[PDB]
Amino acid sequence: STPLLTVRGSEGLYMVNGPPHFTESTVFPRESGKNCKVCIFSKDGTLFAWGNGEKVNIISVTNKGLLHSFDLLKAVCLEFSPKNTVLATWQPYTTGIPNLQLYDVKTGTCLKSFIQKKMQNWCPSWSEDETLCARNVNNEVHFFENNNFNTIANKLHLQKINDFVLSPGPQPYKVAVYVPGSKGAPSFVRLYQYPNFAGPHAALANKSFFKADKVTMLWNKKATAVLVIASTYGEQTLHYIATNGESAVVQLPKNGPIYDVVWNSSSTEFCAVYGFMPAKATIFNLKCDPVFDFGTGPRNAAYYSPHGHILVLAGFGNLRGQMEVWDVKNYKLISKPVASDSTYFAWCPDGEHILTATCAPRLRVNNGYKIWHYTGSILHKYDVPSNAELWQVSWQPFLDGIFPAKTIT
Repeated sequence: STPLLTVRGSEGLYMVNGPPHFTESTVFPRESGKNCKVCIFSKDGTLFAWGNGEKVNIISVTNKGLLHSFDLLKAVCLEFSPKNTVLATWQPYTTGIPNLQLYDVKTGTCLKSFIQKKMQNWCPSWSEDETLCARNVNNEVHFFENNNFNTIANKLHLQKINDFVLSPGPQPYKVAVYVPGSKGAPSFVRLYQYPNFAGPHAALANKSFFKADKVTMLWNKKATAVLVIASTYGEQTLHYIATNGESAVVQLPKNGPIYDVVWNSSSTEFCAVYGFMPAKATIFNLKCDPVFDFGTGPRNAAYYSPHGHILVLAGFGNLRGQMEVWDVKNYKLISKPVASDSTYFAWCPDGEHILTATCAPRLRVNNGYKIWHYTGSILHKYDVPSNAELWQVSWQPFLDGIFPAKTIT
């Protein structure tokens, strides 16, 4: 029942059984994976799509078998809709055929195509239940209901909207929208509940801030709050915006960059990694008060386990790859494993194992991956031969609530 790994590189695409076996998986024939430029699992990990730039294949991971071959589909990017109804595909716009193509997974027919010139945020945003699908079109948000893409159900027009995120979980869905503002005016993030956009008291919340080059909005799993990172790795501010209408600048008690901000899956805590090296890391509660301080370290990244019971404070990029593994139930350091030269980190959905990889193009030497236990043991590793590259390693995803949050003993 352990999550699979997909390994995509010059030696081709293959799958590996998860811990503790790490045997090559018969779910995926290596033969089918040459020159693989893109691959993705569905959110529930039951479907898998891959393309070589000439074609796209869809297989069932669970009910092993090819579902579709799209023999002329030159997809560069792929994403399934959250309940597996749709495979969204993107290729560069040329001339021009609509380049964003949504395929019905059951029938392999084309549900809808759109012009999507920018690769950034190319994919439509489904609600977790797929009852809602939104696109940022001409700086407005267009909403589609029930995968009916022939009629726009609702439009959100608010000056120019540059980005939006839908709240996760069940209905009613909320949306956070980022409005940069007119020249010389402050930016803001506003929260709405779909479809209540009209009237002077429609907005759940508003937080204004001085224009930034880059804004990231992060919902909590309970859809009660958004963290907003307003950024130019230097010069960021962190804003908290709650669906109850409370908003605040988060007070980070050390000058310098904000490297990372992540929610606990509990939705009542978040972690910020901040300040000129050595970076501070702090857990905050919904009052944006410090809950626990990790002091300082060689960190620029934070990763909660899916269950939110373990926190890794890691230093990747230009740092030496130290991963401080914290028990964040007991607030105890478990381990400080070192994943030198890592370009990629991901928790296993089991909340026990960790994938680190070194991939081209971010790094051209020492390509390979390691599977860790969070206690710092190396359970599995693979190094590519000198004449080979690794491009991607990823876990088979699983929906929350399938793997238990195993006690740290």
